[PDB]
Amino acid sequence: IHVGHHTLVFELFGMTFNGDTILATAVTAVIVIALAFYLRAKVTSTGVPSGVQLFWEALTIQMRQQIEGSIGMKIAPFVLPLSVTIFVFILISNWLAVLPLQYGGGAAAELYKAPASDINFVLALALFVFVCYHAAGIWRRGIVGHPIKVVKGHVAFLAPINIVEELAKPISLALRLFGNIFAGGILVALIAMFPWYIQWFPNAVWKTFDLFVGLIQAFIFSLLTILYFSQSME
Amino acid sequence: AEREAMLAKTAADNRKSAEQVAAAQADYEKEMAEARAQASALRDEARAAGRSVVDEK
Repeated sequence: IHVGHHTLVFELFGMTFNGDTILATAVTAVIVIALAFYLRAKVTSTGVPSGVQLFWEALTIQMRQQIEGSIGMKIAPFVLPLSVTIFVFILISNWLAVLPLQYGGGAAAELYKAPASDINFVLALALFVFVCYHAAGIWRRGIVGHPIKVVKGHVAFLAPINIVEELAKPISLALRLFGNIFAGGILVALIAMFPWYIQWFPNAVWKTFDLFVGLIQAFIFSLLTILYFSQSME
Repeated sequence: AEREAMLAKTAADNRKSAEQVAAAQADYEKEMAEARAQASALRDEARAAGRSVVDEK
């Protein structure tokens, strides 16, 4: 099925970059930036909200409710922007794959492959969240206090387990997002092996459900980010 | 914050408009009854002055 082989690969600063993944991430970023700018231009406190205003309001309200119910908004004002940007980034990345941006070589190529299908994207998001809430814990507990609480956790005599669970927080949070989208990239490829007259059915059903799967994955990734922040700050 | 303040105003106005209509009615009635009481006191003072003048004369 020809897994891997990122296209547009180049080399700079003595390291290799997957061009296609960067292009997909840039496309998602520009879509999110366009949504943000269209909100900013058309954000009304007194008027009737636009569609983008309603979308952003619902997302922000959901994340703010999560923060309130897990760790006070006073303690964690900086985590709401993180949750909102994470959710929109992953949601748009996954949903842009629903567009028919794939063709035949004679293997199947795809103009836009979901960036989460690449290990670098999901690993970058997971490690950024990891560093972010570990820094938040350090700030709220101290440079030396925070590691002690992290190792101790809620049960002291389970110290190694915590040290594993902690290292499991990023890894899973990355791979859980990786395999879910990576797997999809294979199915669409696998379904491409069918002839056109029967390819549309499995492809149609798979991508119709992949809309919901990507929505749920973005929601889960953001929710677990908020939960890890609430855990690591107190 | 806008939605919040809008809710707040919808709340106050309705309240304050209701309470102010009630207060306007109550204050009109109070002032009118105070005027009636002053008029009655003035008429009673006139009655007392009349009784005093008739008795003295």
